[PDB]
Formats: sequence, structure tokens, C-alpha cells
Amino acid sequence: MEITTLQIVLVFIVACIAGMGSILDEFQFHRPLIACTLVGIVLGDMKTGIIIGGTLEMIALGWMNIGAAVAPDAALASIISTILVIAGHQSIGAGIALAIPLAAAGQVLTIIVRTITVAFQHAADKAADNGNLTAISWIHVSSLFLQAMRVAIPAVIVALSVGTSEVQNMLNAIPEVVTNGLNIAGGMIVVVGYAMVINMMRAGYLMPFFYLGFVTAAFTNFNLVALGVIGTVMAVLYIQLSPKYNRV
Amino acid sequence: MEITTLQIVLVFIVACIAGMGSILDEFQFHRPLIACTLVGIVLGDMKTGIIIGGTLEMIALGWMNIGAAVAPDAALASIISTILVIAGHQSIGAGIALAIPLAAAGQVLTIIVRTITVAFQHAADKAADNGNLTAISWIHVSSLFLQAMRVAIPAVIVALSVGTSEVQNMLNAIPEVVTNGLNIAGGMIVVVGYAMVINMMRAGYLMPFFYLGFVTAAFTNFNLVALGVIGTVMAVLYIQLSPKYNRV
Amino acid sequence: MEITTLQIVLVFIVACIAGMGSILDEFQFHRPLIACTLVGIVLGDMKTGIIIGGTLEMIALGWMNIGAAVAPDAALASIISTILVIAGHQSIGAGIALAIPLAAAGQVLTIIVRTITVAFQHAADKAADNGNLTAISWIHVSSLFLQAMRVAIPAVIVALSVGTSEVQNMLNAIPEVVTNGLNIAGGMIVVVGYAMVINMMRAGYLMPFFYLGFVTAAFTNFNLVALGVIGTVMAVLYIQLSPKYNRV
Amino acid sequence: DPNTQLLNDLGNNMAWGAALGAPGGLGSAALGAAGGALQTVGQGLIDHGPVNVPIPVLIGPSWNGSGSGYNSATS
Amino acid sequence: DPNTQLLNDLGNNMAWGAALGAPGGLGSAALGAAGGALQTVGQGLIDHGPVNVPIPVLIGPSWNGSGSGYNSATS
Amino acid sequence: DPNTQLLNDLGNNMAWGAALGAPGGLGSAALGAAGGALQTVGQGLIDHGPVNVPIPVLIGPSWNGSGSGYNSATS
Amino acid sequence: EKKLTQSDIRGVFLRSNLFQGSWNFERMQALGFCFSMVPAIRRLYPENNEARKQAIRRHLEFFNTQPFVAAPILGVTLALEEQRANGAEIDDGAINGIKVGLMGPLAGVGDPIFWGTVRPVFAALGAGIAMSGSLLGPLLFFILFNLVRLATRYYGVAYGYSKGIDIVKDMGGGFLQKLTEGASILGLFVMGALVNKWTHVNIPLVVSRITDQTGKEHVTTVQTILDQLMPGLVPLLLTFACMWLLRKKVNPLWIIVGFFVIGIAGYACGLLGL
Amino acid sequence: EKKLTQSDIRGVFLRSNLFQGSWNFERMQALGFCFSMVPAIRRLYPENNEARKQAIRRHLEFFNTQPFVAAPILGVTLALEEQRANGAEIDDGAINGIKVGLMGPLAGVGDPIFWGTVRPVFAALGAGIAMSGSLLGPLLFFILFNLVRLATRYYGVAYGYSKGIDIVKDMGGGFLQKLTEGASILGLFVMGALVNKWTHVNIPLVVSRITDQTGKEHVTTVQTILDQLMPGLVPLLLTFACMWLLRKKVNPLWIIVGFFVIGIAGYACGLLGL
Amino acid sequence: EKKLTQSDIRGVFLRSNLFQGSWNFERMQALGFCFSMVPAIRRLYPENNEARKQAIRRHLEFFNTQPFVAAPILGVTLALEEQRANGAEIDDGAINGIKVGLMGPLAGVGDPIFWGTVRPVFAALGAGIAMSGSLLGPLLFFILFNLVRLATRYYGVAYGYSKGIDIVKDMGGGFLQKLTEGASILGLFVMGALVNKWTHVNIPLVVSRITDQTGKEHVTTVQTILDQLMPGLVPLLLTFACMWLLRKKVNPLWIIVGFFVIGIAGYACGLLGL
Ligand SMILES: OC[C@H]1O[C@H](O)[C@@H](O)[C@@H](O)[C@@H]1O
Ligand SMILES: OC[C@H]1O[C@H](O)[C@@H](O)[C@@H](O)[C@@H]1O
Ligand SMILES: OC[C@H]1O[C@H](O)[C@@H](O)[C@@H](O)[C@@H]1O
Repeated sequence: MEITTLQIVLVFIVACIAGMGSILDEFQFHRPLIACTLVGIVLGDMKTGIIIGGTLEMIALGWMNIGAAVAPDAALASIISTILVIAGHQSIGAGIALAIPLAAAGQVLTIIVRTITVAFQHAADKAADNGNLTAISWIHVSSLFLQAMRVAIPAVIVALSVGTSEVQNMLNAIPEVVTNGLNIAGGMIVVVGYAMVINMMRAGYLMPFFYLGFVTAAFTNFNLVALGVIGTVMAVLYIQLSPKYNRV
Repeated sequence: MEITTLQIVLVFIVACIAGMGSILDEFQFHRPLIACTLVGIVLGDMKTGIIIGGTLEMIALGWMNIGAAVAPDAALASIISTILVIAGHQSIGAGIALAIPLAAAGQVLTIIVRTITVAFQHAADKAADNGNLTAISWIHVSSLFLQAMRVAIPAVIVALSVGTSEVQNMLNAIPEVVTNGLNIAGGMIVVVGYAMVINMMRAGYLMPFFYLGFVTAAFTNFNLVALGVIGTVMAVLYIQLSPKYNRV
Repeated sequence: MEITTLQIVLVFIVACIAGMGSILDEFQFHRPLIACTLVGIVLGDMKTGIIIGGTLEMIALGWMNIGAAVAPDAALASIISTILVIAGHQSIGAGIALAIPLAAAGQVLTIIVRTITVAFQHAADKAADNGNLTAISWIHVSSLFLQAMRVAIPAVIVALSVGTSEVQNMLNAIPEVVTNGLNIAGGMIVVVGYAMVINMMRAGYLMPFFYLGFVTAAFTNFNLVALGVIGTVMAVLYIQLSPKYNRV
Repeated sequence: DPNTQLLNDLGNNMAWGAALGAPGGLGSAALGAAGGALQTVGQGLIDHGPVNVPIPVLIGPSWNGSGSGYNSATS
Repeated sequence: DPNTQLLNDLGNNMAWGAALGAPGGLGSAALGAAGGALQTVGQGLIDHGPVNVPIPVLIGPSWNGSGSGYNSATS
Repeated sequence: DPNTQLLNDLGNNMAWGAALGAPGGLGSAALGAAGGALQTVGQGLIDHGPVNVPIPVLIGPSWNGSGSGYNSATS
Repeated sequence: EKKLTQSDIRGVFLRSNLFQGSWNFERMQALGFCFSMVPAIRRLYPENNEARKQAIRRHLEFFNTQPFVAAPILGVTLALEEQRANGAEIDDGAINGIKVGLMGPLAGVGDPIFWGTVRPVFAALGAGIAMSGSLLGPLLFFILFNLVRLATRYYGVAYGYSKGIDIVKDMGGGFLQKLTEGASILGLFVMGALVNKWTHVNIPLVVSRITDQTGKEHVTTVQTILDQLMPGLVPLLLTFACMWLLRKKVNPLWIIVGFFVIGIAGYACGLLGL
Repeated sequence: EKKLTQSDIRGVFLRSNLFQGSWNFERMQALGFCFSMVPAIRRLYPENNEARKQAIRRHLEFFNTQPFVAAPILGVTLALEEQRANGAEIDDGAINGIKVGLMGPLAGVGDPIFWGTVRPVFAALGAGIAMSGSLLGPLLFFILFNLVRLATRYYGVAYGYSKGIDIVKDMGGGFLQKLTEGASILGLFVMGALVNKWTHVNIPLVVSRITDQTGKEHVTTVQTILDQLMPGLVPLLLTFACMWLLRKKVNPLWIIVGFFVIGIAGYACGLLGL
Repeated sequence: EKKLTQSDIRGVFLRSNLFQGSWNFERMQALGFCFSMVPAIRRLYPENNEARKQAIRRHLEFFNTQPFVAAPILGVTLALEEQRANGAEIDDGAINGIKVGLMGPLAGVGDPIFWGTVRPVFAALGAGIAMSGSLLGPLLFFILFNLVRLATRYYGVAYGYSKGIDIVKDMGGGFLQKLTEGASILGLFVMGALVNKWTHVNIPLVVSRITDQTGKEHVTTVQTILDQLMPGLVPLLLTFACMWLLRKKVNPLWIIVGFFVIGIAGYACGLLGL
């Protein structure tokens, strides 16, 4: 099918919202359950969009971002796959077969943008020395635009060239090593955020509680709720003892 | 078979002893292993009584009373079932089929009596204001009589009307909701005794040990013996620390 | 086959080295992987010696000596079995069938020698009162000779009478009760070394940590590495608290 | 058709909840509209009934190599 | 017949144990009779041998909904 | 033949490692010879490849009655 | 001065056999505790002046524990009351304080041992022997259980009295508060464990009904989710609710009645399962 | 004096919706934290004298936590900054001290609850309902998730401010250091647990290949041995390496780039598995 | 003054290779400890006045630990003896105190590591390679094990001496007692774990023999009941019995002989199983 220019503008807007929601992680506009239905509404049948979103959500569960470990980015997959299904006339299974390479591509793109925003952070540092608060507000809200374009631009390119199968070919440019290598790297970058927090805490004498938390998670069946309860109990009891506080 | 009046008196006495032992929980005269054999002795063959007691004990294991949670009361079952088997000429399996409804009925009766004895407790309160110790002794030992009659009266009614199957019909008056509802309620009244003890302890700063004991029982394989050992160890070590005691 | 006198001398020397290494437990000259190859080299083919050592090592894994609990002593087995295979012309399986009774015999012999060396210890005590250091050196290095002969003498007796099957018959003198009784006894003598250390520590107020270590090893999946980490953490935290040290 | 009916129900309930909270003030208009929307979705969910999905709880970032499902305890 | 024999044995042993503790006093007559009865039941149990029952240990009030048998660890 | 070749390689490598550490001193001659021997056995092990044995870790004195293999957790 | 005769310990021991027997839902086992101390209060307070009524009211307070391990508490309070009647000043909150402190651990380790391992082991032996139908079954159970019960009662009273007359001999050395603190810690730990172990709430509202494994049907309910978050969470919340209600001076009888009504009605409505 | 108007709390609440949005690898979520406090610094420091620049630089420091549970920290720092601008002396290391102390536990229990149980439960309900294809799926997910997110954000800001204005009302009673100490203990415990639970390193170098059980093939690798010694040992060593590198004032960006290169190259070389 | 030459450390290192070799059941590894310190006592006490005999008797006391991790203890006592001979007053219970304090943990984590993981890993590699029959098996085992043993011995002596000369440089700061207390805590913990893990008592007296599951036969013994109560209870009681006997100044040799006789006789009588 062909797409009217009004639908192109609408899909651009939906893609921008999904892109911003990808980094904000607040309203969940980037989850497939919402993005797929919005694309389906602006493109045609809501029926297919809702079904694709429902099917893709079950895969996308557990696509958490955890402290500098970037997940496979459900936004780009959930948008481009439904554009390909509703407009490109493909089966739902065929479209969902494209969810994983698209997720890897979106992961690469968002990693690049998150390295770029360091320039914005340093510009905010420079604006601090002048005590300019409005500059800080503009710098913060102006770094969302990049994350919006990150999803918006490919989602317009795909929509404009739907009468071709070249997207599936471009999906093979990232062969296998980066598709799986990124997840492997993310299996270790989870450590970095915790390391930075611990380094900033500057409490070396409380480090025994770190090891205690480590081995306890390696040989027991404790939840994270249970571990939170235990940690609170030990904090309270440590403060009750510790004669630094119980001084006459 | 018919029952001589001497055997009626003897079964009344045995029922009274079992009823008192039900609440005392001291000599275990209410356990089927003893009550069944005593009824068999006073009624006829010891052989059948012993066998019924042995078979019913294996069911009655784990019919503990735990702090205001009342168990299904083995006394009434163990007495009436053997009266029905030895005198009413039924199979052992048929008599033991009646153990559970009879247990539920006895549970209801003992709950009612345990609510009644609150009047005795308040009478003891009133006797305290006069400093009358003999009144306290009489009030305490006079509250056993109700628990004796609780088992004695039905166990004489059944014996006198053994030539009828109306007991099995009266057993269907309590349909299903109270038979199972009482156990469900007892799945939560175990909490009340502990709550009352904790409320009376008035140690809010030691409450972290409660939660510590909770989660430890939810995610580990520790015994209650092991948990007792651990609790003693933590008590000793807490006292060793805690500068409130190690004051120069 | 017959054995030349030079090979007899060489096997005597190898047996002496293995015997001393049995008690020293330093260079692992008593492990079958080394003793078997050395005997094979001095006797003939290295091929068979290496293969026998490799096969017997997998059995001998976990033949640790733990604090007055004496293991089945791989040295005597690993020497006599290969002498019987290479010189006595038996199958490897048949020789390794003799590993366990020979291990039990060596266990008996080393237990006897370890009780004998108490006389050497008391002689060192007497030499202390004269302040004679050279006497102490001679007494210590002279108690190895017994452990060397312990393996050397049977390993020469066997080599000199290889043209007879009497060794397999002498192996049946220790019937079954001492072969298995020694391991059963060793299932409890592991306790004695720890008991002696604890008795010498003279720290009764730290004994709660013993029980804590006991039950933790009975109901959890913790390693010994994990238990070491936990013990270090508790030691550090106990010292951090404990107002005996945090005194103003 | 059912989707349009659901949308109409949502609109009506949100408007009614906003109207109910008018005397309380603008700070209560939101607390009324939110209640209306929540009641709409709850009523719809109750009508739908159970669901044929695994319902995961306390999962982690299983996309790297971590365990999958309930406490990362599945290899 | 075996039951009557067991009763006679119990009576004889309790009487003998009470007699043995007579010089100690009334406080030891009980400690003798109890020992006699315990020896009777122990000898009988040893003669009987093993038993065909599950022998439960550290069970709880499984009649509400708790786990059944050894630490309430059986659903 | 392979065993003799391995022995010759070990001798050559140990001699070379000892020679390399001559300027450091006698305390470094040992640190050179040990490195040579270690490199020899490591190269041989790499050539051999994997092995068909269970490779036990953290075992205990299972010869009395204790559990066998990895933390004495096998009855 | 006034001291407890030997004859007044057996009197406490003999009366402790009927420790329960006046068991209420309001003040469980309290009247039994006051009943088993009558021979002592009859000696320490020979007259009805004012201290007799105070002594009686002191022991008609809530007291719940395993019936067999209550002899040590009886002995300890015997020693404390002897000292307090002789003149040494033990407030009023150190007697009830030690009683309540010892109630916790003794009930927490008494039930899983006596109603726990001890009674059913002997009962199972006796029942198995009784399957053939010999008197050895009931006789074994009766004798073996009572020789443990009587021994623990008598020697618990004796040991508790003897050890409690040493706790007061160094009054001012901070021993009563140490003992109360340790007993409270251990009791809180074991009660927290037992609340999880021995309670059961089941809410069988089906949330998902996936069907696979050629018909395993894998039903999940609200209880499944709650158990994945924290096993026994609902009984823990109920414990806190009961504590809050008892704070507001609500009679325990109404709490128990409410629990019975909730259980029966919830099972009837089908949202409490089994 | 200068105090925060009610209108300046909503301003902090509204701006906290865009808490991320400037998310760097260098100072993650820091610019968002400084952005959501602009309406406060605009009131406490009306002029650009010198304290305005110090106040701004104070909040452009590393700050990483779960986005939803950051409202309490925002409220607490609002209270602290109000007191510090009014005159009471709060150093500079007690503000950043409390911020970093609260960062740990809130990120350690925020992720396994919001990205953990809360989001996928609603998402699974909505997805299952969406399989038939009704709007109730997405609407359910959207409404139920946002009614939790907005509630926690707004009431976290309010509660954090209210509770933080009481921590300073008794300054000198040693409350800030107590809170920092407790938060650090809990945070260290949960982070230690999460480092083991949520990381994965796999080294698939085959060590032994025994073949038995009619072809079970029982392959063991280096990872098998390491997991038998201590599960998650390699990520623990990597945590210590990262801490050492951060000690030496290495930019975190190069650490992250090195991690990406190591992962990709190791998978290409076949010694990092999956 | 008198100080230890470099040549007197190698002398201690070289003699520590024969650390065992006079291994008694009475004072295990004690004569080896006194033998490996001869080159030091030969320098600190050049004459036989009275301190030489005291120094010798100080080291002929019970000393049992893993042979490889005893170099640190040797170095620490070298430093302590150097300071004590130079004049600083360390008495006779801080030397033996630190020795016994370090004996515990080093034996508790030395055995499960050297006789535990380290030796059988190399032995299994060598044995597997030796199945084909190449010299690489024994050579691999020998070289890899001795390069760890020698390294740990030499550098343990060096590190122990160097770190022990810093513990005394601040004498009076309460460091020796801190170290002794910490070592004792860790040692007690690990020994308590090992008593449960590495002991085995089995009493195969059949209590019940239920037969079901078409012949599973479900035999239960006394050991089954004891293991349900507390695993390893009998070895724990035996540990306490041994400690009591050692309190009464019973020679350990008779305890060991009694254990051997009990084991053999019990297996013969059929009440000790396997
Ligand atoms: O948990 C730490 C936190 O770090 C960043 O702010 C984001 O990745 C969040 O999604 C994550 O929760
Ligand atoms: O355990 C508490 C205790 O409460 C009451 O006294 C009775 O139900 C006992 O059976 C129970 O043991
Ligand atoms: O572990 C204690 C230690 O005791 C003795 O020295 C020897 O048996 C060693 O093998 C053992 O390691």
C-alpha cells in the first residue's frame, strides 16, 4: 500500500514521542504495547497494531536498562516492525522475526547518542560558571531532540521506501558479532554504575557488607525483597551497637 | 449388642477423664491410643479397641493445639468411634470414616467451652480483690467440670441409643463450610498468641530480630532446633557488644 | 622375570624416598603419579608405570590426611602394585585390584610409626633442658628414617620373592574388620585435632562462633571459600564494634 | 465496536469523576479523573477474566546472560 | 494371653523396683518403680523389633494448611 | 620417542631460562629455570588438548564416610 | 523473715499438673499460673493486708507458654517473690518483665519439641506396635511420655528456683535486665520463624491459566504471586494488624471471633481456598 | 529569610518527569538532577554573587539512581538547601554525602521492584489481553503504570521534603551521619547482591570432555571450575578493577568503551561464550 | 643488639621443607616447628644462660596446621622473638597466643584449598594425560604443584616476617590482641563448619521398615532420626567430649587409641555401619 503525506507526518510525530520516551523511561511510550497501537492507529487498522504489540511485549519483558547497561531498545523494533507489517504487507510472524536485529540496531544507535550527550554535560558545566539557570534548562531539554531523531529518521526512511525489501538487506550489515557482542558486553557493564557509586561513597570501613551481600546472593534462595529486609535490619542493629553513637 | 448399666457408668467415667485430659494436655488420656483401649476394656474386647486406637493415632499425629488455634480434638472422635464399632457392630474402616466429622464437632464444642471459661477468669479477678486463695483454687478446679461434661454427655447419649443410625445423620448437620472453615480460621489464629506475647514484651527496639526470624524461615532449610541455636548465639553476642553493659 | 641386584638397590632407594614423602607431604613423591613412574623407570618400561600411576591416582584423589586422621597411604599401594605388575607379570586390572588392601596395610603401618615417634618427641623435650640445638636437629631428621623403612622393607621383600603368589595370601590376614574399621575410626578422629586447637585457644567467650559455624554448614550450600569470607567479615565487624577497643 | 465502546466508557467515567471532585478543587479534579479511569480499566479487566500468559515476577535483565524469570534462577 | 503376661511382668517389675528403693526413702521408691516400668516396656519393645510406620520428626500443626512432615516442608 | 623428546625440550628450556637470568644473579637463575620448565609443561598441555577425567574441585576426605566430590554433597 | 519450705515446692509442683484447665481466649493459662503459686503466696503473705491482693493481681495477668516448660518460670518467680517479700526491692515490672521475657523462647522451642518431635515419635512407636494389637503400644506411649513430662516438670521447678535464687544474690549487677534482653531476643527470633512456618493463608483467585506440556495447565493464582514476592506475607500483615488492635485495648476475644468469622465466610465465598 | 513556596514544590515535581533525557556515560542523570532543582535555586539564591555558582556546581556531580525513587532524595536535598541558605551550616559534604548515601539503596531496591516486578506484571496483563486485540491491553498497562509512577513521584517529593525538614530541626543530635551510615550499609549489601545476581561472564574453554551415560558428554569448562569455587567471581574482580581505575581519576567513558571492545573482541575470538 | 641476618631467613625457609617428619599423635608438628626455628634461636640466644632453654621450651608446644601455610606463622614468630630478645617485653602468652590464634584459620582454609582444590586439580590433569601414557602427566603434576608449594613457603616466610615487624613497631596500640581475637573468631567459625562437613558417624539400627512404592522399602534408622534433628550431632558431642577430656589433662594418645578401638569394635558389633 501507499502512504499519504499526512500519515507520514503522523508517523514522524509518533516516532519522535517513542524516541524521547526511550531515554526518559517515564510514560512508557516506547514500550511496544503503546508504540505499536499508536502506529496502527495512525496507519490503518488498530487490530493488527494491538496484536503485534501484545506479541512483542512478551519478548520485550526484561529489556531493562540497568546503570550504563543498555538493553536492546524496544522502541525502534516496535515501530519499524509494525510499519513493515501494516504497510509492507507481511505476516505478523515475519515482522516479529525482524524484532531482534532491529533491537540490536537501536541498541547501537542509543549507545552512540548516550556518548554524544557528554558534550551537553560539559556545556552545562561551562554554563554553571556563569550562574545561568535558564541555560541549564535549555541545555537539558535540548538533549532530548537527539534521542527523538534517533528513532524518527529511520522510521521515516522506512515508511518512504516501503515498496522495497532493502531494509531486510540492510539489517544484515551488522553480521553476528556485534548483535551478540553487545549483550555480552552488557553482561559486565552492569558493574560500572555500582562501582562508581561505591567509589563516591568513600566508606571503606563498611566494605565488609559488600562481600556479605555477594556470597549471600551466590549460595541462597533469597529474594531481593528479602535481601532488602535483611540489609535494613543489619543497618538498624549496627547503629544500635557501635559505641560511636552510644556515648555517655 | 446391648450395654449393661455398669458399663454405661464406666464409659461415662472414661469419657469424663478423656474430656479433662483434652484441655489439660498433660497425661494424654485424650489421645486415641489410650482412650480407645480404655473404652474397649470397659466395653468388651481390648483387641478391637487397641487396633482402632493404633489406626486413629496415625491420623491424629499433628493435632497440636498452638496458642489459641484449636485442633480437631481427638478425644470425642476416639471415644464415639470405638463405641460405635464395638457396640454398634460396624467395621473398623466404617468407624474410622466417622473420625473426621466427629473431630470437627469436638472442635466446635471445645471452642465454645473455651469462650465460656472467660466468666471463670473474671470471677477469679473479683475473688482477687478479697485476697481469697481458696476461692481461686475452687474457681480453677471447677472450670474442668465443663470440659469433662463436653465429652461425657454425647458419649452417654450415643451409648444409650446405639440401636439406631441417627448419629451418622446428626453428623451431617455441620455441612462442609464449618468443617473446613474452622481449619482455615486456625490457619490464622496461630498468629494471635504470638501477637499478644510480643505486645506484652514492650521491646520495640528488638523488633528487627522478628523480621530476621521471618525471612530466615522463608528461604532456608533451617530446623527449629537450628533456629533456636542461632537465636541463642545472637542473644549472647548482642549482650557481649552493646555498650550499655560494657561501661567502664 | 628376575630382577638384577642393581634394580633391587634402585627400588630400595625409590621406596625410601616414597616413604619419607609419605610423612613429609611436601614434594608428593608418595603420590602414585610419581612413585609408579619411578618404579617403572627403574624396573623396565616407563609405559606401564605411567599408566598404572594414572589409573591409581583417580582412586587416590581425596586421600587427604586431616589432623590425626590418617588416609589409606597411597605410597605402599603405588609401589607394591607396580612391582607386582611389571615384575610379577599380572594384568593392570589385577594389580589395581590389590590397591585397596595394600592401602589398608600401609595405613596400619603408618599409624604404628606415628605412635612410635612420641618417644622422639620426649627425647627432644629432654634435650631442651640442656639447650642443645644440634641435638634437636638430629632428633628431628632422625625420625624420618623410620618412615622410610616403613615402605622400603616390604618393597624389598616383595621384590625378592616375586616368583610366588604369597603376597596375595598375606593380604588376607587383615580380614575385613580392620580394613573398614580404620576408615570408620577416621570418621571421628578428624574431631581430635580441632578439639586440641580449641582447647589451647582458651577463648570461651568466642565459642558462640563455633556453633554458628556448625549449623551453617548443616543447612546451607556454602563453600569453604564462602565460609572463609563470611568468617573474615564477622571478625572485622566484631572488632569494629566491641567497645573494649573503641574506648575514648 | 467493543474498542469504541470502551473509549466512550472511559471518557464518560473520567468526566464524571472530574465533576464529582469539583467542590474539592483543582487538586481533587485529578484525583477524581484518575479514579474514574482506574475504575473503567478495572471493570474491563474483571469482565475479561483470566489470561493465558506466564505473569513474571522479580525478573532481571536476562538479555545479557543472566538467569531468566523469578530471581534469575533459571540458568 | 500375651497381654495378661505383659501386665503381670509390669506389676512384678514395678513392685521389685519399689522394693529395691526402700532404704533410700519414699523419694526413691518412685525412682525405683519408674525404672521398673521403663525396663519392662523397653524389654518388650526390643522383643517386638522394628515397626512398619513412618516415624515423624519435627512436624507442625499440619491440620490448617501448613506443610506436613519434617519441618512443614511438603506443601 | 615422544617422552625422550619431551625430556630434551625440558632440559633445553630450563638451561635457556637459567642462562637468561644470569645477570640478575643466583636468586634469578632459579626464577628463570622455573619459568622455562613451566613454559615447557604448559606448551605440552596446550598441544595435548582437553582430557577425559572428571576434574574434582573442593573435595574432602571422602574415605571415611563423608560426601564425595565438590563440597562433600553427594551422600 | 519468711522463706519457702521444701514442702512448698512439691505443692507448687503438684498443682502445676493442672496448669491448664482454666484456659480462656482472654487471658490464656493465667488462672493456672495463679493457681499453681497458691502455696507460695500462702506463706510469703500470711495476712490480707494489702500485699496479698497485689501479689494475687500480679499473677492474674496474661501468661501463655508450652505447659511443660513452665516449671522453670514458676521456680524463677518463686525466687523473685521470696526476695521481694523478704524486703529486697524488685519493682513490679521486673517480675512480670522476666515472666514475659521467658514466655517467648520457651513457647517457641517448647512446641516444636514436645508437640513437635517428642510426642509423635512415641505415639508412632506405640501406634505401630498397636497395629498387631498388643498392650505394649498404649503402655509404651503412656509410660515413655509421662516419664519425660514428670521429669521435666519437677526438675524444671527445682532448677528454676535454685538458679533464680542466685540471680538476686547479686542484685545491682545488672543480671535481670541482661536475662530479659537475651530471652526477648531469642523469643522474637523463634516467633518470627514460627509465624512463617506454621501459618497458612491461601487466596485461590486465578490470574493466568496457560495450557501447555500437553495439558499441565500451569494455573497461577494471587497466592502464587504473593508467595513469589514473600512467602507468608499475609500472615505477617495479620500479625501486625493484631498487634495494632491490641495496642488500642481491644479485647482478644473479639479478635479471635473476628478471625473465625473471616475464615468461615471467606471459605464460603470461595476466596480463602484451603 | 528565604523559604520554599508551595508553588516551588510542584515546580520541582513537574520538572522531575524529565529526570533523564540528558543521560551521559560520564555523569549519568546528573544534569537531570540539576535541572529539576532549578526552581529552588532560583529562590534560595536570587542573585549571582558566589553562592549561586557553588549551589549549581554542587548538583552537577555524579548522581545515578532509579528514576522514580529519586523524588525522596529531591525533597531531602530541598530541605537541606533551604536550611543551608537560611544560615545553618551544613558543610558541603553532608549534602553530597546524604545524596550519595541514598543513591545506593534506592537504586538497589528500585530496579528489582519497578523494572523488576511492577512493570512486567502490568505489561504481561496488558499483553495477554491484547492477544485477542482489545484496547484494554495497552490502556490497562498505560493507566496502571502511570498511576503508580505519578503517585510515587509526587508523594516522594512531598514526603522527602517534610521528613528532611525534621532531620535538620535537631542538628547536632547526630542524625545526618546516622542516616548516611545506615543508607550506606543497606546500599552496599544490596549492590553486593546485585553484582552477583545480574551479571554474567562465561568463559567456554573446554577442560575435560568425559563421555558417559550413553552420550551425556558431560563437558566441563573453565567457567564450571570458577563457578564451583565462587559463582560470579569474574564480575567481582571486574568491579574491583573498575573501582581501582576510578580511584586513579580515569574518565568513566574510557572504562565503558574498554568494556564494549573487550566484549566484542572476546566473543569474536571465541573465549567469551554467551 | 641482635638482629636476624638475611642468611637466617633462607635457613628458616630451607628447614621448613621438612616441617613434618617428626609427626606424633601427642604434639603433632611441634618438633618440626622447633626444628625450623633453630637458625634463629642460634642467633638471638648465642649462649645457654637461661633464656635459651626457655626459648626452646616455648616452641616445643602443641602446634598443628596445614604444612604449607605455616610460613606466615614462622615469620611472625621470628619477628616477635627478635623483638623479645632485643628487650621489648612480649611475655610468654602473646607468642604462643598468636601462634595458636593463627593455627585455627590457616588449618581451616589451608586443607580445603591445598588438599582441597589445588592438589586434585593438578593431579586429575596429570592422571588424565597419563592415561595415554606420556611423561607430561607426572611432570605436569610435579612441576605445577611444587611451583605453588615453594612459592607459598618462601613468600609466606618473607611476608610474615615483614608484616610482623610492623605489628610490634606500635606496641601498646593494642594490635596483637586485635589480631588474636580476629584470628580466633575466623578459626572457630571454619572449624565449626569443618566438624560438620568432614566427619561421619552412622548408626544403622533399623527403627521402621515400611514397605511401599511397589518395594521401595523405605528403611529408617537411628541415624535418620538424628540427621533430621541435627546433621552431624554425634561428632559434635564427640568434640565436646574430647575437649572435656583434654581439660582433665588426659594425654591425647589415649584419646586417639580409644577412638580406634571404638571404631573397630563398633563396626565388628555392627552398630557403627559405614
Ligand atoms: O538503576 C540505575 C539506573 O541507571 C540509570 O539512571 C538508568 O539506566 C536507569 O534505568 C537505572 O535504573
Ligand atoms: O504454645 C502455646 C501454648 O498455648 C496454650 O497454652 C496451649 O494451646 C498449648 O498447647 C500451646 O503450646
Ligand atoms: O590440617 C591439619 C594438618 O594436620 C597435620 O599436620 C597433617 O595431617 C596435615 O596433613 C593436616 O593438614
